[PDB]
Amino acid sequence: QIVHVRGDSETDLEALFNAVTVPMRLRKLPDSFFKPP
Amino acid sequence: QIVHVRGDSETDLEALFNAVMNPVPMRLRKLPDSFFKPP
Amino acid sequence: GRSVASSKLWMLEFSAFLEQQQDPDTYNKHLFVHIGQYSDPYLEAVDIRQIYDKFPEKKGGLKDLFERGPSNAFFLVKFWADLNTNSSFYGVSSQYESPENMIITCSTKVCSFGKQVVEKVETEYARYENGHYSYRIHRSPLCEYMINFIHKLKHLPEKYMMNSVLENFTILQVVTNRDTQETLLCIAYVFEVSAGAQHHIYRLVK
Amino acid sequence: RSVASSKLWMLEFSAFLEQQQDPDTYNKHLFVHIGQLEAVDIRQIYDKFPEKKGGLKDLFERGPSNAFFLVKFWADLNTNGSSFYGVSSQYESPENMIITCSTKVCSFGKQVVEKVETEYARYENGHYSYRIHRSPLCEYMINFIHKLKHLPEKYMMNSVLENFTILQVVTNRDTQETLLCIAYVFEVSAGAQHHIYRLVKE
Ligand SMILES: CCCCCCCCCCCCCC(=O)O
Ligand SMILES: CCCCCCCCCCCCCC(=O)O
Repeated sequence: QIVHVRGDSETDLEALFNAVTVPMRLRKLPDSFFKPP
Repeated sequence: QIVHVRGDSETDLEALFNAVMNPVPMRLRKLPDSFFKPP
Repeated sequence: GRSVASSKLWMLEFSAFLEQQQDPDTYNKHLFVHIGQYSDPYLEAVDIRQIYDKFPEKKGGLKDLFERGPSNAFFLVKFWADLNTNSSFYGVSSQYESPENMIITCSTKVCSFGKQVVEKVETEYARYENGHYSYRIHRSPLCEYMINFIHKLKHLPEKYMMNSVLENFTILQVVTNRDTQETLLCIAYVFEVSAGAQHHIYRLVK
Repeated sequence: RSVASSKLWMLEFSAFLEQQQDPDTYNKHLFVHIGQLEAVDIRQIYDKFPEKKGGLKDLFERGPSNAFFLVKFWADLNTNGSSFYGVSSQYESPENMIITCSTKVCSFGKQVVEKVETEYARYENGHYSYRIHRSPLCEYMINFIHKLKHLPEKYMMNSVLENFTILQVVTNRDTQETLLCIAYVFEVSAGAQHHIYRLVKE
C-alpha cells in the first residue's frame, strides 16, 4: 500500500472545520440523495 | 464447498457424549510432556 | 447484485470499519459504511457535471477520466455513515470480480474542497474462482488523515455541524487495468452522518 | 514457518463464532488460532484416524514425510443476534497450483463428516497465496460445540474430546502430491493455545 500525503494535511484537515458556491441540497440531484433509505 | 455427511451423524454425535453422561488414553501414550501442558 | 459494475469489473463488497481487540480471542467490529451481497434497486442517473467542482479537475481529473470513458464505469455513492462507536484498527476492505485476468491498480483520493489531500495506491492480482477472477483488498489501513477526521467529526456537538463539514469532503476511487490504463471502475463518494449506515448508488452520466 | 512442507506453508488457521448485534456491529470469538518443533511417532496416533485405503498410514507411507504435522489445541469455549461459525486459513507456496483441502471430522477414528474445498493461487511478491475465507462450520461441529459447552465440568469436555480428532489433507489436484497433512487433537483451555509437532516414522 503506497500512501501519498500532502505536506500540509494537518492544517488542511482543520481548514475543513474552520468554515463551520451552490449547496449540494440545491443542485440537480435525485430526491433520494437527501433522504436516507 | 462440498460436504459429505454420514447418514447417522446425529446419533453419532450423541454417542461421543454417552460415555460421559452415563458414568490407551492419550495421557499414557509416548507423547512429549508439552502435549498435556498448555504454554 | 450487480450495482457498482462496469462491463469488466464488479465491486461486490466495500466496507470501512473500526475493530477493537478486547483480548487475543475477542474482537468487536463496527462498520462505518458497507456495500455488500434481495432486490437490486434501479440505479438513478446523476449528471456528472453537477459534481465536477467537488473532485480534482487538473489533467487526469474526473472530467478527463469521464470523457475518456467507458461511461458505464462511473458511479456516485451517497453514504450516511454510522459514527456511533467507542488495541484499535481502522480499515477498509473490498472485493471485485472480473471475467478477465488482470493486474489492477486501485487509487483512492481523499479530497477537501475538491482538492486531493491524500492518495492511497494499491496493486491487486487475480485469483481464479468458479470461472471468473477475484480481487481482494483485505484490511487496508485507514490513513491518519481519515482517522483524525473521524475523531474530529465525533467531537462536534451536533450532527448538522458534521453534515455541514462533510459538504466539502469527498473521496474518488479509480480502479484501472495496470497494463492497459483502462478505467474499470470510477466511484465518487459523498457523505452525511446517519441520524445504521445507509447508501444510495447512482450511475454518473454526461 | 511452523506448519510447512517443502511446497506449502499454512500461515494462518482460525475457527470462530461471529455474532451480529445489528447490521453495523459484529463480535467475533476465536475458538482456536494459529497465526504470524518436537517430533511425535505417528504410529502413536494411527488408531485415532481412519485407516482404510487412503487413510493416515497410507498417506504417511506415500510421503513426503516432511508434510505431516500434529497440532494439539486447547480451545477457548468461553462464548455468549445472527450467528456464523466459520474457519479461515491462509497458505503460501513458491508454486502456482490447484490445491484441494479435505477436512475429515472423526469420531472414534471414523470419518463422520468430510468437507472438500478447491483453491486457486494469487500471485504475491514472487510466491503464491491461497485463502479459504469464512468456510462454514458444518452442523455436526456446531452441535458438538454446543453439547460440549453444556457439560458442567471441563474434565468431562476433555474426556469427550479423547475420541474426537480432525484430519486436514491439502493435495496438489494435478499431481496428487500431499502438500500438508495435519492431524488435530483437542482439549478445552482452562485463552486458546496450541503446540505444533512434526509427525515422524519412529
Ligand atoms: C463520514 C466520515 C467517516 C469516514 C467513512 C469511511 C469512508 C470510506 C473510507 C475510504 C478511505 C480510504 C482511503 C484512506 O483511508 O487512505
Ligand atoms: C474443541 C472442538 C471445537 C474447537 C473449534 C473447532 C475447530 C475445528 C475447525 C475445523 C472444523 C471445520 C470442518 C467442518 O466443520 O466442516
